[PDB]
Amino acid sequence: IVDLRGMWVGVAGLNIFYLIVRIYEQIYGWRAGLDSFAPEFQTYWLSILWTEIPLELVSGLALAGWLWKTRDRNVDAVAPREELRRHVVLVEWLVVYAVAIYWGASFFTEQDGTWHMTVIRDTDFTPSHIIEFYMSYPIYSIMAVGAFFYAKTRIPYFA
Amino acid sequence: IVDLRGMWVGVAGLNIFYLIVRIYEQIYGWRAGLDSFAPEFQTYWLSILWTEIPLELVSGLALAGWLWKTRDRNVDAVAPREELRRHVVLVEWLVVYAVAIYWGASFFTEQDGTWHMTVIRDTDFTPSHIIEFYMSYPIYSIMAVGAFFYAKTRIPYFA
Amino acid sequence: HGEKSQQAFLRMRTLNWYDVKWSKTSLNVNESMVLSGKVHVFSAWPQAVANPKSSFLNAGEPGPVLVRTAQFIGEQFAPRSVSLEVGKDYAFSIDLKARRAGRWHVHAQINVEGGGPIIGPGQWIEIKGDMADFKDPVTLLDGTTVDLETYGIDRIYAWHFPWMIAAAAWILYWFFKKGIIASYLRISEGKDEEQIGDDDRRVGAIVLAVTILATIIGYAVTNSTFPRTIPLQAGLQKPLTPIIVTAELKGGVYKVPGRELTIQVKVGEYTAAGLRFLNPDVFTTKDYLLADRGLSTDPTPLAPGETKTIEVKVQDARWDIERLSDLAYDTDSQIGGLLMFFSPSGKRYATEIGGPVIPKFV
Amino acid sequence: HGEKSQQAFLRMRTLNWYDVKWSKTSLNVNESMVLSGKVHVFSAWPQAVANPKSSFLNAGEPGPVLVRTAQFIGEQFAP
Amino acid sequence: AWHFPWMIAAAAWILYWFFKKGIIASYLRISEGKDEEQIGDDDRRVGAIVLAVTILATIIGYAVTNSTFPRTIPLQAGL
Amino acid sequence: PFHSVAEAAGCVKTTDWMFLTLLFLAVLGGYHIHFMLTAGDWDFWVDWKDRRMWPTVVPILGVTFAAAAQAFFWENFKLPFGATFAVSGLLIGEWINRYCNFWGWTYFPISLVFPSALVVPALWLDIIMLLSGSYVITAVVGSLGWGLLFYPNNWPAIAALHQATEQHGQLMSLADLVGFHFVRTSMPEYIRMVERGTLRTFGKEVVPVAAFFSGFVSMMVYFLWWFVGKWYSTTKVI
Amino acid sequence: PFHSVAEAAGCVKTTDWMFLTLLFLAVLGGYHIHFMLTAGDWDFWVDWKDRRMWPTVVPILGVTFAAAAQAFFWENFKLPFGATFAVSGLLIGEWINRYCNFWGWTYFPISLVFPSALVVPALWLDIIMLLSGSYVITAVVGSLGWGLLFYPNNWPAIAALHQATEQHGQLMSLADLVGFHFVRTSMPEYIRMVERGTLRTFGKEVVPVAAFFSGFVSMMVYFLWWFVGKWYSTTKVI
Ligand SMILES: [Cu+2]
Ligand SMILES: [Cu+2]
Ligand SMILES: [Cu+2]
Ligand SMILES: [Cu+2]
Ligand SMILES: [Cu+2]
Repeated sequence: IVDLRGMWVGVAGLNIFYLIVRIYEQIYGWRAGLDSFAPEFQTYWLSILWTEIPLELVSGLALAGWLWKTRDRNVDAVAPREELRRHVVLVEWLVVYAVAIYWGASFFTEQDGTWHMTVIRDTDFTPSHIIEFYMSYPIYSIMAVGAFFYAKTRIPYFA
Repeated sequence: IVDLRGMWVGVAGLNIFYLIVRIYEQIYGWRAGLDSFAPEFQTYWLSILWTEIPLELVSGLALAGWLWKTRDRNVDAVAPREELRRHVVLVEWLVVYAVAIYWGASFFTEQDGTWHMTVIRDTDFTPSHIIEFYMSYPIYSIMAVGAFFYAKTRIPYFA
Repeated sequence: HGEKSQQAFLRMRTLNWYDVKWSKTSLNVNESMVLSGKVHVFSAWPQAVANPKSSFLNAGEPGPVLVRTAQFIGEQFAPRSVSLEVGKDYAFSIDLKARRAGRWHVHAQINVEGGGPIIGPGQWIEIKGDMADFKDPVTLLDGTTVDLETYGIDRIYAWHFPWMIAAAAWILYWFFKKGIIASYLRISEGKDEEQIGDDDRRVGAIVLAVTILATIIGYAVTNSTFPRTIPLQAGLQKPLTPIIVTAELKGGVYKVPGRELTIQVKVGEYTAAGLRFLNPDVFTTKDYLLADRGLSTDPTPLAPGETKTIEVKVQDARWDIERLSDLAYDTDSQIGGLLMFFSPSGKRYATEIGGPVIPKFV
Repeated sequence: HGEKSQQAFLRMRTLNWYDVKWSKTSLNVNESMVLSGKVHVFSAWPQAVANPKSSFLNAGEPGPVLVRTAQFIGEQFAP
Repeated sequence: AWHFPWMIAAAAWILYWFFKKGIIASYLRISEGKDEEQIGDDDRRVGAIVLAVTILATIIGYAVTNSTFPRTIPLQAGL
Repeated sequence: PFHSVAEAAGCVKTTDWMFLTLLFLAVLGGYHIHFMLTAGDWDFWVDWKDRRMWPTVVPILGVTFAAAAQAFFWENFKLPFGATFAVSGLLIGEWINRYCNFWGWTYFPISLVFPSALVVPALWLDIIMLLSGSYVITAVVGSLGWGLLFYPNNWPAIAALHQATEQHGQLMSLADLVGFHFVRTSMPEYIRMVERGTLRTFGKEVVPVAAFFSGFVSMMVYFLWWFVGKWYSTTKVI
Repeated sequence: PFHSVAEAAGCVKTTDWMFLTLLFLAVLGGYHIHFMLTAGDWDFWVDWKDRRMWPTVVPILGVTFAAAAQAFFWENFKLPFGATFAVSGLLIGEWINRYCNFWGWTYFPISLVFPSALVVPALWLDIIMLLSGSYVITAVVGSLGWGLLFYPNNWPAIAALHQATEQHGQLMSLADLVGFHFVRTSMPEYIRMVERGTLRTFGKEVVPVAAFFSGFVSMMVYFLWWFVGKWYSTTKVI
């Protein structure tokens, strides 16, 4: 009673996902996704696009639903022990949201700066360009929409 | 009791100093300090530099010390006659501070504009350029740091 | 009076100053002198500096002790800029006139508004007498003979002052409706028109009409201190008529500090920093801005119809004194300047240089 | 229809207009006419005005009462 | 060997300043009346030191690295 | 309090008088120093004293001071001695520096260099102010003429120095030539801002002290904006 | 409330520790992403690592973060662990992205690319901060050196890579050449702003929630302005 790492699924379920994504972009994008007119691109690369936006909409709304109808409802009047316990959690998300950002700011945000300095740009659909402008930001944009969406409906003040 | 010209030392001790400085810059700077590589410059001119900054630091701090530990301390509760008497003084400094500015704004501030239009600039260490950017402003920058430094510790309100 | 404090690099690739002299040397209170010069505009102009498309030649007169009767540059005397060309050469000389006492160096410079004030060689001018005299005249078409160094100044004070007059006319005058304090509490304390109200207002209302009516005057009377007057003339004239050996420098090295510089000019003298590097191998000099025992060559002569992979050695003091070993800093390490080659007789076909020289330190 | 109100100075140093004529004089509802002209570009172009590097010839048609079948200038009809 | 040994003197503030109680233990440790518990002396003079240490330990680089060559040029470029 | 009514009145009409200066010979400064950098010396060389380019700059720029200075003084002292209070400062400020310096240092013809007249406008301002003491009104009208007046005002000091001679097959104005003769140089540097947004500021600025009460009443900047007459006071150039 | 004093202290020193990160590995981001676009990679290619042009940009730009970040943390926690709190972020942020990416992706000499040193300044800041914990003071002084220090600081990592060779009758710096070798391309696009002033913002920004209380305390932007020393920290270019 006062929770542990609900961050398990978090940090873990992310650092590996994201990390890996860096591996997968090591291969294909750099031995297939090296030209938009080259098929090996639109199958073993440009694939992670109509693959990312889909999710980042159902996901965006995902937390919208679950994280909502799963609110104290009869909130406000609540267990004074529960409040500084429902934060332990709130102040947990913004920690995942935390690192979450780092990728969409200190990784595929500056990785797209080494990419600029390689290819004479094909489309705004190159690798780093695909996992940034389209992935990373929307990637955790959800996180946020939840780590406040949760906090407004599962905590007093935020009303 | 309600003071006279504490401005004696003030206006006087300044108008002559400054004035003179204009005379000294008539000679040397214009018959020695006319070239930074020309020795007659770094002795009978550039001399008034490691001569001005030194002072304008000890002076800056000068008022800092004296003007401080020389405060009513047990101020606030004070002679209702003394207040509108300690201003007579306060409102005296800002009068020296006054003219004081004029030099660092309407003199060696625009005199450096006639100088620009003479020499094909040596360094930012020409005459007018030396008594402005380095002298005049810092020159009375102190005044200010005191005419408020005094006023905060020797007067109520300013607390 | 300038230079030195001008990273060589550019100073040595913007304008090549040769043939520079001075009419007098001791003009007096009103005697005219002429700056004498022919200058080349380097071919590989430093991208740093803007295109010398528009620029101007001038008096390096620390304080105007002479004047400006007129100028000469390109094929014209011009008041505003002119247009030098990337490679061609233009002659020039500029009329002045002692106006003030003293004895100071006087440079001739073609200041380029396109990002730069390049100063070519100059020479002291012992002007004598008392500025107290001097009178630079001229005459408006109207025939009216006027003295410039003192025309109209009267007009000014006679108008550009009699307001710093109607100045106190508010200053003091408004220390009647009680100065500060007597006006401040004279303010918070309920409504306070004590300052305003009527009177006060109509008083200014007057001063206003007085002032303005006493202004239609100036624009009317001063509209008669001439009847016909022009704007201010200025702009540019695309014109500019130029004047009317092959260097390469493939290989070069210089001191750090020293006072030497080598070259491998394959195909007389040498200028660049407006500096002279005479080929003493043929000279008898006719100051601090020029090298007597200048250029050091391989005495083997180059005459019509021939060729050589010649090597040149530049050596003298003024190459350090006047700041040239400065190529330490200066971004583009390259160099620049001229090559004053003469006829067995003495008829100089002149080529330029420009090349990436390499240094070697202490 | 313009000019006059064009400080001479420049108007007299930007473009030299010689050989100027006009095809018709009384074209009707649909008859074509041709502006006729050869023009010189002064040599000491007024720094005031920008370099006539890019420009265009045209119909001083107060309100389009004619049209524009095409143009001729330099060695080309340009849009 | 240098562009790192500061990401070193990095923790030198990071951790070190989790001594004067991290957040919370510092926050309420703040609103609650005046709170120099974080500051006061000690703490201050401690940095005052680190500062002088750091800077004095910097004149080094500019001196020793002013000898990892004696003569060096700018960056060449232009046209 | 104050002792006898002959001191209580004394250390008043004197601190009050001695006071008036503090303001002037101090605001002046902070003002000129500005009007300089702002009015790029269209108030310096007769050769820069033209028609369009010039009476379009000084006009405007010559106010976010002559303005607040007004709103200042007139406000807390319904003392229509403001708009003009400013000016003089600049004039007696430059006019000073103009002599001795340019003149007595690298002597310059009091002709080539010499400030522009402003005293006039100031009045047709501090006045359309006095009468009708409201903002907006003093802004629209006032600001308006404040610029139209400009040039016409300066005609005297300026007019005459524009007659023309023919120097070598070319035409120039007495003015122009005065600029040809007696030479100088460029601009020619910059950094000019540390000394400004530093100490000279928040080491003089703080006053304040922690609590408001201020000369931030310079919400006169407005006054300036409505100037759009000065940009009118232009098309008085054929 | 909290249960036993060994949880009440627990789910504190832990939420507190776990907390400290949230901030860092999150502010960092929002910071780097910025310092990137701002400092146009004068912090990227040694060949852009010069004298004037460079230690004039990063200096300034490298603050409206390292600053508020300070005013932030130090404020509500009189924890002089701020100015530096920022930096590291950028360094450990870039320094990371620098390796693996540039290096392990289209391998780039850890030489040509590599961030600029800042740790130093940060200190001479977070400190002229600690001692004398007032704004203005920490602004003038602090900001001042914060820039002077810049270059001198980076001398180590930089100095050496400036020795010179003679490549084909021309001169270049170890640096320069490193830039000649191992090639790349241009800039080369832009739109880069939807994702910013969109959702990533007011879909994370709102917090708020309707009521104030905020990190709008970044009224440190000020802190930056007084930088005019960084523009000084320039003329340390002969
Ligand atoms: Cu991109
Ligand atoms: Cu200056
Ligand atoms: Cu000289
Ligand atoms: Cu000279
Ligand atoms: Cu017509």
